[PDB]
Amino acid sequence: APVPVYTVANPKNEFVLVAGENNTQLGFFFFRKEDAEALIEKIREENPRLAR
Amino acid sequence: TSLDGLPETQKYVYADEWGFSRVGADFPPGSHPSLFSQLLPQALFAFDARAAVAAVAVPLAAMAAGYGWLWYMHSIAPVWQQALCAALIGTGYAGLFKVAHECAMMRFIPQMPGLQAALGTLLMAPALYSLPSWRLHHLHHLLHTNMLWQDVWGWHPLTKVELADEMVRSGGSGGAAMAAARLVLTTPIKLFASVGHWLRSWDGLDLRHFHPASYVEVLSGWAAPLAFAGLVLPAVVSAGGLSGFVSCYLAPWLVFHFWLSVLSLTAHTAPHIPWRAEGDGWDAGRAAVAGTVTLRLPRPLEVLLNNANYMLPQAVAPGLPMWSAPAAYAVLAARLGPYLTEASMSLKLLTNHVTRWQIYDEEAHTYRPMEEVVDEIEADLQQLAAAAQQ
Amino acid sequence: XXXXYXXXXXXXXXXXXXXXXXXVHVFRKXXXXXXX
Ligand SMILES: CC(C)CCC[C@@H](C)[C@H]1CC[C@H]2[C@@H]3CC=C4C[C@@H](OC(=O)CCC(=O)O)CC[C@]4(C)[C@H]3CC[C@]12C
Repeated sequence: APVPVYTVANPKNEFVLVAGENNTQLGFFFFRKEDAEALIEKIREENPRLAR
Repeated sequence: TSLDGLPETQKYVYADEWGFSRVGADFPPGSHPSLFSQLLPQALFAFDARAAVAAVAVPLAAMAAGYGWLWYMHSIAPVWQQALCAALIGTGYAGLFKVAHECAMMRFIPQMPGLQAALGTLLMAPALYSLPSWRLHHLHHLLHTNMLWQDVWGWHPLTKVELADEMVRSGGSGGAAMAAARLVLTTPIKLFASVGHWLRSWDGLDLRHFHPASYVEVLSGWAAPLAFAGLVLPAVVSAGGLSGFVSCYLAPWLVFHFWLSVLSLTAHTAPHIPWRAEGDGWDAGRAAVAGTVTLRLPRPLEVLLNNANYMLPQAVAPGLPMWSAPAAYAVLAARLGPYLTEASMSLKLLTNHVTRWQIYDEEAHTYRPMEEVVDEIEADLQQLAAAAQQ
Repeated sequence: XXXXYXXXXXXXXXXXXXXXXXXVHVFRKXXXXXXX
């Protein structure tokens, strides 16, 4: 418990997944908020709805 | 009228020179608009619920569509998408405001007067307007149409004489009022001068202009705008911040005021329509029939505005409902044909309104550009200074 | 399981094929989905 991780989600408490080939979807957990920040600012450049 | 007896050739060259389609001949004096209410079939006055619900529901649907889109893409959209949703919302609200103007003159649903009063109040509030004061100013306008020095609730023109007086008081053309007039009636901001109208309502918030027996009714009228601007304009801001304000309220507001101002300004202003003083040849029927211009729009725009351009019919038959205004016009165009004036909304018309017809001089009884007029009257200032030699 | 890493840009490998180019570039061997 004393060590946390960071994730990016919707407002409605749902993980955002990166589906690739053959509808296989990958999640993520980052030990630093800069990583989730990079993920979201990459989401914004190809979808502004989810990133907003 | 200004262009009296003269062949059709000069009429039509003036017409296509100014952008009008059919110019007008000359109406006899000594009449009244309420006369021609006998030329109308009696079926035009009938009430039907179909057109009523259609007129209250189409602009509501346009507004809802614009808002659903705009919120679905709140602030991720570029400026042109914002402009287009604002234009759509402004036009939808101009339609609902025409409905409210109908309820103010008591000719939308006369069977249920309490309901139509409540409906008019509700639809007028979001524009920060009062229903009783609106009724009063519109009646005062109908009674004084095109009367010089008296029609203060319409596009009263800036005359040459008052301009000369202000220039003699200012000691030059650089004062504050000078530059104010300069930018208000020379730039496209003129197409929004209706906002000035908005500020002249609330007659100083002064209950000393009205008849005492009506105080409670007038006060109530002022409390519906305020309540809006006191309960709803906070929420909007608090829920969207400055941007969420300027895109959800201020831009539709500016579009609505564009519609209001352009409609009225085109309605009662043209180079061949004179502004006679009182006692000096002002005639009621002559000013309400010959001194009116009918604007034609595409039928989608018309059905979105609830036929808001057809103003002549409801000045001769003030009880004529809103959905019978197109048809009725077709009747009058047959009998009053040679006297009416008509125009189509095009770029040339607005360019002429902005750049050419700016000052009204009564000696020539016509409109002339502001700059040439001011430099001419300034050259006559120099010549009277030379005449002031001794 | 885990994901192999190689700090060349730091390439990676999963059991798709990430490449956290220092930014991000989640290659495939396109983040339009949401959990349920
Ligand atoms: C602040 C925003 C978000 C909400 C809308 C506010 C309006 C309801 C306010 C702001 C501007 C106000 C007007 C600004 C100017 C005047 C003139 C003022 O009276 C005078 O100036 C009288 C003549 C004189 O002082 O010489 C008070 C009424 C009125 C119409 C005000 C009425 C109330 C208005 C429309």
